[PDB]
Amino acid sequence: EKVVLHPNYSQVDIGLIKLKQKVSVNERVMPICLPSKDYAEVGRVGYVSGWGRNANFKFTDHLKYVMLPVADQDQCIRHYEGSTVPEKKTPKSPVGVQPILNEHTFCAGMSKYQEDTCYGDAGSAFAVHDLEEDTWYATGILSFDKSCAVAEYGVYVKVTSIQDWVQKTIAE
Amino acid sequence: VHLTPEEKSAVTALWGKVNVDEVGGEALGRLLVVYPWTQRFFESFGDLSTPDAVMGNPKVKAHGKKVLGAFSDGLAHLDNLKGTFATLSELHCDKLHVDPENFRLLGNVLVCVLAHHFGKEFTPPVQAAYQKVVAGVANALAHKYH
Amino acid sequence: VLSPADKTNVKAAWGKVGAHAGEYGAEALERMFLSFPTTKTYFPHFDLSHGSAQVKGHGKKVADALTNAVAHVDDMPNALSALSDLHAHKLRVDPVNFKLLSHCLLVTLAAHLPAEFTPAVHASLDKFLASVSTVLTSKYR
Amino acid sequence: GSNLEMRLTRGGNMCSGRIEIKFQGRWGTVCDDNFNIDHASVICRQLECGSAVSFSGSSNFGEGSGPIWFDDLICNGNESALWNCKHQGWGKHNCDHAEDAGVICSKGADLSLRLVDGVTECSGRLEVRFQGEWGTICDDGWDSYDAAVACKQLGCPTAVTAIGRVNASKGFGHIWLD
Ligand code: HEM
Ligand code: HEM
Ligand SMILES: *[C@@H]1O[C@H](CO)[C@@H](O)[C@H](O)[C@H]1NC(C)=O
Ligand SMILES: [Ca+2]
Ligand SMILES: [Ca+2]
Ligand SMILES: [Ca+2]
Repeated sequence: EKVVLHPNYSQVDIGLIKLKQKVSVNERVMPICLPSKDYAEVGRVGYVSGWGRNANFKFTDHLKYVMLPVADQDQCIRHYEGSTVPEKKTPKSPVGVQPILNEHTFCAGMSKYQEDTCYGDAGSAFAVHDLEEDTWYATGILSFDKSCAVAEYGVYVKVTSIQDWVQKTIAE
Repeated sequence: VHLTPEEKSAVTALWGKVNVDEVGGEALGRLLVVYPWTQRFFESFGDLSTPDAVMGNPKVKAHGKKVLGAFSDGLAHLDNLKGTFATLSELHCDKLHVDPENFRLLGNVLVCVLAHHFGKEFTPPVQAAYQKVVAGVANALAHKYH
Repeated sequence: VLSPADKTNVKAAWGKVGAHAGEYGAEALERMFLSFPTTKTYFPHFDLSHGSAQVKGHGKKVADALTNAVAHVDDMPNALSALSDLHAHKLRVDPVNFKLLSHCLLVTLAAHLPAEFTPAVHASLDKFLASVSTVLTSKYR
Repeated sequence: GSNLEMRLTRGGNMCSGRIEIKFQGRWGTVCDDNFNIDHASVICRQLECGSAVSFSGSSNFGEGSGPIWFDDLICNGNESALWNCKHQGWGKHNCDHAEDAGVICSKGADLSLRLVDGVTECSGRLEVRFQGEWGTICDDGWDSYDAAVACKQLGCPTAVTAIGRVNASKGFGHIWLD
């Protein structure tokens, strides 16, 4: 019924979609709500589910997932924007497209077996398992999925930074 | 049905020259080093960290014989491929959970391995028939999935 | 994710290809056309007959671009900047076709040059071709 | 300031590596901006190692850690120590840790040249003894002008200088120059 974009779509690639009516919560349909704290600490291994291209670049007909660990957000920027100093920043993304990097992003590298996310996986959730509470929380939303196996870091939009804005839109 | 009689003759002809003992180990060893996410399924085969260990591991070579023979068994009759691989497809879907893409990747590597072992005899029309054979096998082993 | 040891194999393997690169690119183009008939839809006016001059001409320019990329392995997106825009913004070539060409090119190299294709080189040359395809298709929409 | 101390790290030898200067009990590095041979000569003199063969920037020796002390400094080459010659600011930097600088002195390298496995004494594969190990030189960029310089350096006449090794086999070990 409605497709709401972010007020700053050039800084946070996030958009909310409203359905006409509520969807029944079956065993194959279940919402995942927002965390109260930040799980984007280096070493937090999270699961990413994807509907995008596979190693043959054809869209997958089955849902797949892979564990990706969060990475230090200095070597991610230096790998993409050349340096952490704004004056010396130059576009050197090994895929030819510059990711949108700022304080509302965190980068997750490849898995142990050299797995990553190619095109068509944007909008997916970087879900982490809170073993103490046994609940799945969304810590990031995939934004720059064009890295595939060439680059070494995928850019995810932090959920906590947009938690305040998401609640306001839902209320209306 | 699927293939013309001239296409079928060449495919059956080349399959005679193959060395089943070494070709199976070659293709499996290449897939485990080119796409290194299949090492997870073959943890029962010991060390697989380095390419020489992957090639020199006896278990993958023996598993290559099983893979190659099943490919030859599939070539027996094309319309039976649904029933030929139904027993094996269940194993790869309910117990190991092998994604259908890995079937397409292993078949593609098999074409490269056969081209490497043969050479100029891998005529482009010959490989076209082989790819059609590989595409059916990858689909047949995946048609169990639902 | 080409490691420094991976790029050394790529430069050495491509060097052993030598002047036959243009013919190898042409053979791969023809090999993919008949093996994957849906690919011909992207070439509207080109003559698809076997041994065509345009196919031979196209293979030479494709191999020329790849040989340029090897010399600029550290900086690929700039060396392939013009081709990335043409292949994605003008012709809107689907990314699925690139993995078909890369596989056919590897088969051509493996069949014609079997001695040098050790498994170590095969992985290194595969990762190089995967890097090229991602760069060209990174702006598809 | 006699309290401060200079050291080189990750160079493989005492006289080579990335500059490391200690102040207030903390080890730091010098940014690559405005680094010349004059800077390298001053550092090598402070270590008393010898002359400065070359200087390396962009943290080729390794991505350093700790703060950055000196940035945009200018050293005329006469000053005994780096910390004495003029710098724009103290503890001020516009750089990151991918711009750490490092120098390579001459005491440990010994920088010799030789020929191996040729037809005669001065015609064959060229080898370089750097840091006590004998390596080779890559063929890329090897012109007839480079041959003339090497021929004069070794001693044989420069009447005819040609590139490429003769009758020699594939080399062994490191490839130092390129
Ligand atoms: C594409 C055609 C394939 C064929 C025809 C084939 C054939 C076979 C056969 C006949 C077996 C039985 C071996 C036994 O029972 O001892 C087997 C086992 C196995 N296959 Fe496949 N295979 C194929 C693809 C793959 C791929 C790509 C993988 C990737 C990992 C794979 C993973 C396995 C594993 C893990 C086993 C061991 C089963 C066990 O230990 O119980 N298969 N394969
Ligand atoms: C590594 C992969 C590839 C490389 C290096 C490459 C390179 C090139 C080059 C050098 C040209 C010539 C452009 C010119 O002369 O102005 C070209 C044109 C073209 N490319 Fe590719 N290409 C690749 C993959 C593909 C694929 C897989 C397709 C289609 C399935 C494709 C579609 C085309 C077409 C249709 C043209 C003709 C443009 C024209 O005639 O003006 N490219 N490409
Ligand atoms: C080069 O020639 C010399 C004789 O001039 C010979 O002893 C030597 O073996 C040759 N080098 C090689 C690597 O064969
Ligand atoms: Ca600088
Ligand atoms: Ca500066
Ligand atoms: Ca050269």
